[PDB]
Amino acid sequence: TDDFRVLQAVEQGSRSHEVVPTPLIHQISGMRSQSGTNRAISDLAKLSLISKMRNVKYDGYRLTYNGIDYLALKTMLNRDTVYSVGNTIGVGKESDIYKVSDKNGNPRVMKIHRLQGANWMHLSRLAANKEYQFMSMLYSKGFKVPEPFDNSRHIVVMELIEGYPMRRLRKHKNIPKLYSDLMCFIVDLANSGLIHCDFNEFNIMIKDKLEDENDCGFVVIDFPQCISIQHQDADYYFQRDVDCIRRFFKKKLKYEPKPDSSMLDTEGFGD
Amino acid sequence: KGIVLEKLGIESKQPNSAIRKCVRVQLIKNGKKVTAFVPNDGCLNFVD
RNA sequence: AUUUGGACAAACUUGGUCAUUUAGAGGAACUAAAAGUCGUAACAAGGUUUCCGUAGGUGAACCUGCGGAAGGAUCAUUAAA
RNA sequence: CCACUCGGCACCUUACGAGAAAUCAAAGUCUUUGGGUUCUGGGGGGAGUAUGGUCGCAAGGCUGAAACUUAAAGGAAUUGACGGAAGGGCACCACCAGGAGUGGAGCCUGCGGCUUAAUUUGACGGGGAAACUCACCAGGUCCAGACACAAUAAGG
RNA sequence: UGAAAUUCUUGGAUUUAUUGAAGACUAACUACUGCGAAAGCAUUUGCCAAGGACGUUUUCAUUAAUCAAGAACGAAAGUUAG
RNA sequence: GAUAGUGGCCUACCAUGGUUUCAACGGGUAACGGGGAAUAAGGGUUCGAUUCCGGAGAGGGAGCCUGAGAAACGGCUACCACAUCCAAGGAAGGCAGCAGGCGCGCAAAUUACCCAAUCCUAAUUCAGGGAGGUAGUGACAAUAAAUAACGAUACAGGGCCCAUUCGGGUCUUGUAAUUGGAAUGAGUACAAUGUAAAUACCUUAACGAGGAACAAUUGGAGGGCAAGUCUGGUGCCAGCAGCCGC
Repeated sequence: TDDFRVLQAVEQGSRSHEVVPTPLIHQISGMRSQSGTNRAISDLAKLSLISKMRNVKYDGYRLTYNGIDYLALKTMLNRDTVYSVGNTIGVGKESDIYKVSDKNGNPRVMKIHRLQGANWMHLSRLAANKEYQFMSMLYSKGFKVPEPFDNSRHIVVMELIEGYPMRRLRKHKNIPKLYSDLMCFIVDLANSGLIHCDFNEFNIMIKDKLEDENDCGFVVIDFPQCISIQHQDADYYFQRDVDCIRRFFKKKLKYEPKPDSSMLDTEGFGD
Repeated sequence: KGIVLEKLGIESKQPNSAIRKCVRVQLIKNGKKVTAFVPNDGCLNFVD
């Protein structure tokens, strides 16, 4: 409790100034002697959790990406989250995705964000908060999407979903209803006011419950591509979504549309 | 001269963290309550 | 022995006043090498010409009238040498 | 307009001299310390607060503490280290004109992860590969240890 | 007004022109300055009563300097009564 | 009038004076006044209950007898406050004198000896004196100054000149709980001196040290400020403490 509290205090000793000198980490902690502060900073620096910037007549301490997530783990110790860390499935551009587990033993997904001194951390924070709010907007509207657990300042911990992408999915039996689904869902996107331009094969994720009841769903992860309908180029974005669905269903599922697909002028009488 | 009423664990925090060993006394001549330091005895084993 | 009247005048009582030693009883407030709770702790940050007198409303704070001070960073541009 | 003279408000040099310095023709003639005279201060808070007096319709003014607390609070001058100012290079590990592409399929190969008894070990290691190389496992084994020193002897 | 909303305007606002009333100020000129014990003082003209400096071959002859006590004045704001 | 005696000292009758910013009057004092004490280049600052002089008091007030002299406390009387004995009727009391006890507090001695000094009192050379002197207790201060001094050896050096080399002596160190012969008081004590009697001092027969114990302590060793670049433990009572602190 206590060491994590003092590490939270020097976390709160970051939102005061720029690159923090040694005596501010001495005094913001407010600890007893030279021992705790100096040996803690040395434990940080040897684990690369802190770095020394010595700009003339001026010692200072430079926090890298390492010595933050513990506090996030402490922030997630508060919010009942992950206990065990590490299984690499997917190293993305603006996040690194890991498979983790709680005290309860259910596996979850840990997207750490790495987008120094304040701005790498803070822009990872803005990215995590923005994606968490977009996930909140999608789940509040009712879109079938993974359920968010938390957004530990810059690391998003969410659920794991049993799905595999459509590139390894040959076909299903109810192909025209799947086409009506992947038309009406982009219709629902235009009724939300947004167009997800990367509506590709690798986006769409299908969970598979049974083979008799047919009670399943979908997962759509296109977050840095959703564009409002008011922008300059949304017409052929919508048409690229529709036509990628149609060209995939012609190439893979060998299905041509008997009803005509919706245009942007069709969906202008929507939202 | 006075009569010991209490032993006191006073605390000195900054910048020196130490546990000061003191004694609350009531003086005989006045009826005056005065705290006072007692040196060199970590146990206060000579004082009750 | 006793006794009248005087001045000297110790003391005593009655009140009323301050100045106190107290005891008790009534209340109020300050503290924790005490321990747990909610409020803004585990929350965001924000204001930033600075003051002086006076008046007002205030709120966790502080602002607005009237008049002074600089204890505030004079460039250029006319002439001179 | 020129020249002089008083009496002002200001200016601008210097330093003879002063001062801690900024600065000062007085803030000079002060350790080489004395022209006359009025008032004020004695580290910082507590505090221009408490109480009393006095003045006032009121608001307030004048006068004015102590307990307690503390090693600094200050005045002037000096330097550049967290200035998130703007401007140039000058680069296909940058962009535009493009070309070949990767990430799309299968497979080869390096890392991570899992698994194990070991998947030896680093961040191409000349680390190309059944033996070796092998640095890892399952086992099975030799060979240890000098000199000193008490016994033990050539029929042992 | 960074941005915007209350108010007024078809009986006419705002703006334009001709007038009239009220009370307050005294710009530019205005500094490279002046006066006043300070606070303070910028339109004309007049009245009253002061004042500094200058000049003096006028007068008195120490009447002086600084001032607890005491006394006048004292921006702005604020109190009472027109 | 009263007094020893002037004097509002008091009384009768008259006046309306007297003091004051050159500080009256009131208030405070952990204020007896002075000779003096401590500390300084000078000028000053602060104490003076305390050995000498003067004042005042004998639990608090008051009053008085005697006497030249007292408003006397080791004299009396009354009140106030304490307090003693008692057969309950009465009767005695003042240590801010010398000792000593309680209380109080950081804070302070013996219920000893003596009139031999120094003086004083009396009817007086002789008697008397806790005045005073003497001794005890006494690290209040102050003076003087034991806890060792010489040798020889070696060994290690250093220096002086002769060194051509040895070695020829002069010193001075260091050690070696190595050795030698000396000196003497602390202490004990015949005696004598001392003194009123003693104790102690000054003398002195006889003992009295290698002193591995006739054993010198108190505060320090970052800086101020002389002294550690040393070792161990600590580093959960510890970077800590006139100040700065690492």
